Formats: sequence, C-alpha cells, structure tokens
Amino acid sequence: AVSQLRGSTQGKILCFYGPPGVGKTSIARSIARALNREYFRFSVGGMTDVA
Amino acid sequence: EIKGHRRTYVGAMPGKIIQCLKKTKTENPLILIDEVDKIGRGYQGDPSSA
Ligand SMILES: Nc1ncnc2c1ncn2[C@@H]1O[C@H](COP(=O)(O)OP(=O)(O)O)[C@@H](O)[C@H]1O
Repeated sequence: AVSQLRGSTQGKILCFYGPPGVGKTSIARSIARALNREYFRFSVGGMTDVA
Repeated sequence: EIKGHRRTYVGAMPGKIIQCLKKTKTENPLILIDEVDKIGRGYQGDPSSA
C-alpha cells in the first residue's frame, strides 16, 4: 500500500521468528511470487568466512 | 575435495563427484557417502556446509 503512493519501488528489511517448521521459508517464496520479485535463498547459519 | 579447485591453481582437478559421474557414465548413480558422523569439522573450510 505504501509503495503504491510514493512512486517507485523501495526496499526495506524485516525479520520473522518463531518455532522451526512454521512455514517461514514457504511464505518467503510465496511473497516473492506475490509482489513479482525474484527469490534467492541464502543460508548463513554457522558461516565464518566474511570473504 | 568435494568441489575440486578453481582450475586457475596449478594442478587443480575436479572434485570427487565429477569423477564418479565420469566413471559410472550414468546421470543417476547411487552415490554412497560414508561416515558422515566423523566429518572433519575444522576451521579449514567446513565440509558440513559444503
Ligand atoms: N500454515 C501453513 N501454511 C502453508 N504451509 C505450511 C503451513 N504450515 C506448514 N507449512 C509447510 O511446512 C513446510 C516447511 O515450511 P518452511 O518454512 O519451508 O520450512 P521450515 O518450516 O522448516 O522453515 C512447508 O512445506 C510448508 O508448506
């Protein structure tokens, strides 16, 4: 609703949290096909090489 | 070892999997990973991510 007002597309950050297996990841892709944005998963659990 | 080398390093060779795919010559073999329990989980690049 806000993107519809202030002209162009805009980014923003969000966070989800809750017990595992609630469907978080599933909604991600569903939103991506809602807005028409492309999806790209990127795990970083336990990573340490900033490079 | 699971991913080979860049091919820009001297002596780089493809990771093990390409060799298995090259050898069995099928697209759908039955790979058998062994001893998952004992994967060397070190600082030197964690296979468990790989
Ligand atoms: N309320 C729900 N609505 C839609 N899908 C659900 C719901 N609850 C569970 N799921 C299913 O749970 C599975 C795992 O969800 P996902 O977030 O992808 O993985 P995880 O739950 O491990 O984060 C998905 O296949 C998804 O369809």
